Amino acid sequence: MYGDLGNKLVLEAKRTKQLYARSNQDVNLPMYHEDIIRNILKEVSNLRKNTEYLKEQQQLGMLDDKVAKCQYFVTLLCMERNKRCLLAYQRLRTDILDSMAWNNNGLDLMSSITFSQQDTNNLSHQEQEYLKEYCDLITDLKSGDLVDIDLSGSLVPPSDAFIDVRVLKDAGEIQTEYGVFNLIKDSQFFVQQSDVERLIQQGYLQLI
Amino acid sequence: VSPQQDFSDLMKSWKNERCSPELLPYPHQLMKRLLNRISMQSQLIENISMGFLDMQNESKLPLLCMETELERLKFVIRSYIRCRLSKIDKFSLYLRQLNEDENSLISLTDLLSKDEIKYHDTHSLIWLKLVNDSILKYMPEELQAINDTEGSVNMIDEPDWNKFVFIHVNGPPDGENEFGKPCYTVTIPDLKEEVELTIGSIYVMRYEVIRDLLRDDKVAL
Amino acid sequence: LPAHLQQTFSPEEIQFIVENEPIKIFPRITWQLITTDDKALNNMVAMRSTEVVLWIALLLKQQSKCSIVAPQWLTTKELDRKIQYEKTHPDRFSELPWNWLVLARILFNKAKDDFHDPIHELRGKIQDLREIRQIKVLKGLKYLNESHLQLDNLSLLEINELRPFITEIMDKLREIHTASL
Amino acid sequence: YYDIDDVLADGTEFPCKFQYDIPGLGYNPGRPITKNTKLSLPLWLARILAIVGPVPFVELLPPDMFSTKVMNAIKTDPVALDLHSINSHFFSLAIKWIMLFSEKELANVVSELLLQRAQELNHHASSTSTFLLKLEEMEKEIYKKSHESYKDTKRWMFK
Amino acid sequence: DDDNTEIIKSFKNFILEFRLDSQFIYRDQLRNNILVKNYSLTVNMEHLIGYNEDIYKKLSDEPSDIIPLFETAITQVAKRISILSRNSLPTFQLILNSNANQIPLRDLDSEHVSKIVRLSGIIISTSVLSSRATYLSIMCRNCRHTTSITINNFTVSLPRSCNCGPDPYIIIHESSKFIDQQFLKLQEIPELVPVGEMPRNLTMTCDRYLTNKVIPGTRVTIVGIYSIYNSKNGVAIRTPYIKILGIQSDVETSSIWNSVTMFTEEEEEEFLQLSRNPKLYEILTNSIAPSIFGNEDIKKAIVCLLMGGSKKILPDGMRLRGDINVLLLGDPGTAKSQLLKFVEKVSPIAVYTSGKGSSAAGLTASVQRDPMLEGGAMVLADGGVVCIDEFDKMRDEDRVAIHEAMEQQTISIAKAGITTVLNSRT
Repeated sequence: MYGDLGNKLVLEAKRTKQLYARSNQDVNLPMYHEDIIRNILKEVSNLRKNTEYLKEQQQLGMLDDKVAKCQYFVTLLCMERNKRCLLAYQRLRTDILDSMAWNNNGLDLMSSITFSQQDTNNLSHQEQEYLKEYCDLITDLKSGDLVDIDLSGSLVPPSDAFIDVRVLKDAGEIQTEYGVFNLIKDSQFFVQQSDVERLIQQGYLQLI
Repeated sequence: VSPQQDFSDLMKSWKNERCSPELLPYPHQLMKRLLNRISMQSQLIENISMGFLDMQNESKLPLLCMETELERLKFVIRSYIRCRLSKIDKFSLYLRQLNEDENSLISLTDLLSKDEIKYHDTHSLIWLKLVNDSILKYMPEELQAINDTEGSVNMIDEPDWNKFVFIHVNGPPDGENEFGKPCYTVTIPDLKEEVELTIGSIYVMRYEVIRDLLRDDKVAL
Repeated sequence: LPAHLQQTFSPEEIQFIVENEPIKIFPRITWQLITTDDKALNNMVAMRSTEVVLWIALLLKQQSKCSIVAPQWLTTKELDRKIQYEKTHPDRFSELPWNWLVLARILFNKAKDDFHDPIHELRGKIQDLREIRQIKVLKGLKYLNESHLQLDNLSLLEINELRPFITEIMDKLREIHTASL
Repeated sequence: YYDIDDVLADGTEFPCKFQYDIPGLGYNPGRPITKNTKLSLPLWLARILAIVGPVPFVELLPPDMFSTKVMNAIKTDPVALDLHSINSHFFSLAIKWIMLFSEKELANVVSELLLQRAQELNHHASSTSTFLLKLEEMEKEIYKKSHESYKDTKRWMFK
Repeated sequence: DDDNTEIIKSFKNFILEFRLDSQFIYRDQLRNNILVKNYSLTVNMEHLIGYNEDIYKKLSDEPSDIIPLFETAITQVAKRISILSRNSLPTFQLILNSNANQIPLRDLDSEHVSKIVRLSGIIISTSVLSSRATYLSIMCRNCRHTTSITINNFTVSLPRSCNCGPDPYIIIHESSKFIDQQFLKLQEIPELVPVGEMPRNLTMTCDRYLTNKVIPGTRVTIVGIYSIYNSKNGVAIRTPYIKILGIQSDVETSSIWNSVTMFTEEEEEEFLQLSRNPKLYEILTNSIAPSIFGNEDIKKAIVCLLMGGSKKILPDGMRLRGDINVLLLGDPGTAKSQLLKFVEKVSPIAVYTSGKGSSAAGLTASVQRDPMLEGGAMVLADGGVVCIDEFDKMRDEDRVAIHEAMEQQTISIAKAGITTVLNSRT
């Protein structure tokens, strides 16, 4: 009853791992809960308020009682508990997030971060600032190499090395890089793994 | 110094990396001569591909071969570093505590890449900055610092040296460490008596007992 | 962020690895190329065997410009001595190329017409040697203790399939026991 | 720690009675809590109250889950025993309580139970039925990981 | 019996060498079946007839003399797979489901007797399990001959030879291995071909791993042999039954019925996606009566009914209940009597009984004795929804039972030597 709201919150955190697990991974997190954590923050503010109040009270009334220690001990733990929840949730949220910023940006010619992450505005803007700052953070890693990378792509090794891509209602032709593949619905291109990696992440290509 | 050897060591590093529970030294001496080498052949193949059209009013094979090869090896390191950056993402705090302490070897220019160090500090920074305007406002006075309380704990974890890793024992015999009956190495676990180790057979154990064998590359993972 | 798997290798990645092993070939052909790690070759002579890395043999086999040799250990008459030697030492896993599963998948997709008596035989043999060996692993897995195991000679694929399991419940098992002293 | 299983593991209630009186009850209008009151506490706070004192603040009365009836029943047929009903956390939990009370006796017991489940879980690692329903959450997670390695290695086996 | 060796060699060669490109479907069907401890195999006839036409030529000729040589043939294979040496391993049941040509129930008349017949009908009720025997030891009353009889399938008298006589052989039940049996009884589907007459029902014996595979009332398609048993009731007049190998329910039908407390992940996913709807309540209230027009208060009330409520076990033994009750009372054209059919459909476990109880079914918990709990609305419906009509027209004695039940959820029966208090959470 004392610290249990955090147990319920992480209990809810678990569900998103369930949705990232088997899964299938489309992202589409329901929302970031600002309300329930606001409840948590009001509860914890309550706590630390009574804490400094009693911290004033030992200075006068309690007179360093053996019992007093407990309040600064036990209730202190509760602060930690909320923290233990609040970060555990939060890191989970960054884990479901940064990976998404990894596997797709997105990808050639990134060329900008847009239309991605169906959560969009529904997810908190505090995370989105972190996010845009994070893909800005990875742009520098993109700028050190000189591989070339394409780090974002090709998690799965090339074979061999030409494939066949079947158009999937995409228009097209937007293939400007390397060559004008001239995208055309209902058209399969007997194209090398090279531009396939880049174009498959977008949603144009279908069968590898 | 041979290319093939740098590659075998690249693969070796890659496997040892994805296996072990924790981070390994950043091998710049090699990885940089490969980061120069690929910049060379990627320019070279585009040059020979462009010069090829001049004899055209034959065989695309060595070009296709070459290019496929380059796709393979440009995959390898990209897995490597895309992995290490993850372990940095998990160990950022631990590494920080490892940096503030004197002993023994901190990040420097060695333990992490000159590229990786940026990733580390910036990620760390923007992470602290995220959690700062998110849940610490509203900031507990004892919890101001991110570090051990202790308990529980936090992180600290996870330099976990006891985790199990499949290991396959390989290395040149002098006939150093071979005590018989078959061969090297010791072993001497702290909790248990030696097995000890046989070289033609893979033996799963803790990462800590074998870390020195790992350093010597006397056992593959 | 590797996502999957991540601690264990991917089934594909172990083929990505094994294709780095060299094996002999029979080139139909009679530039350069230096490539990087190959070291080979002077122009390959037709009707002459030579040693090259795998992924290139496979590559040149798709174009059917080269005929891969069968490994001396891949034969049914050869496998017979191996299952015979395996039934009779229920404890040890015998002697394995260590890639044999993955070469058994790879060389059968394309090269199949090159083998002498490939049909309905060897696949029957290795699907078997990949049976009794697997159950022998599950019955050798009861003896689990920390920290030791002899997995002796065992395929890379066989390692990779059961890895998360063993190296997880070893990390629940050894975890109480180290910590209870 | 950050993983959800641990922070959820600390959420579980234990029957721990107070060694001492503590006015300023945070649970209601006592105001103090009379000595030797039996109050259920989650593990997170109760964990260091048994250490800090040279007499500790709490007795640590053994949880109903660890009742010697249970630790006996798990020595018969673990494979048919239902863990998911009792807590459901066991290994995530029991691992803490074995260190907290420093009990040796049951190590040898649970160290056995977890082999006996697993010699069964390599059996459902091959490609459920009812059984998957009675695993402990964390154990269950390991089942995902194994089943996925196998499934993926089979899907690689052919085309 | 070198011929049986010749047949079984062909069955082994059919299991070990069969290739669908390139996995061996059967051989792995086997392993993946022994590990879960299923001890069964499902052959797909099309693969069979693809492999050899011959063995299917004989298997559609004299099935009941062959199929057990196929059982022993496959269990002799699991000996070389599941274990290795140099126990005990029951001889697996094979379940073969295949397309062929559907032979409707009315069209079964002789002539195909002992020839495998695929067909389709709605199961009426499932008979209570009883064991047949598989392997039983036998000792003589006099010379004490110890005989282990392997009884096979598919009645069989005991051997009289080691005065002695006439039949001095006792069944040792301490060592005898037993299997199970079911007895489905299936009424052919109402669409075809009832005409003007009541549809016939052929009695079927499921066994081993097909037993309890099917909830009564679900459409199925049985395969099995067709055969006849005696059962004195002349002359001679032997009566027809269908042995089943093996049963396959219609699409899907697993999950439902057969819906356990567990489910797949993506269902949690899409549920938790539905919990995020602002109109969620309001869209649900539109789901119930697509056909029924208006009556919105009722329409919502059903919703709040199905979802249960606060349930409290708090000490003392008193427990408060959920969830509520609903009265639709009013003149006809209210569609309430149809609406109930709907709730009956939606609710996870539901029993529509308009009575008085009907027809054979009593309305309440009732003690009846086994000639060698009788059932009712409440008991069979426990832990969920019960639908009642003509609620004013119900009998007195059980009316008492109801009005005592609905509040405390428990019916209490003091009749004769059983005083039990049994639960209705309905």
